[PDB]
Amino acid sequence: AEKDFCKEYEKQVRNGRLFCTRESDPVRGPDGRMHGNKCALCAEIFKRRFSEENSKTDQNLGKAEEKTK
Repeated sequence: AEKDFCKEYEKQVRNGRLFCTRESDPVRGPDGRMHGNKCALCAEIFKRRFSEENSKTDQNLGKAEEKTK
């Protein structure tokens, strides 16, 4: 369950980003899952989720007020 691994990684998020933990088990994922580290997998979720959710899945939110308005 990477979601749970990245769930706890959410709690470790440093500087608005999630920093991989000493525990980095390789797995295949868009960015490589753990290729460079499990953080990449979790960050992969944030990149896709946050980009999609923050934009293209929430009416832009933030810009559709004075950018996309």
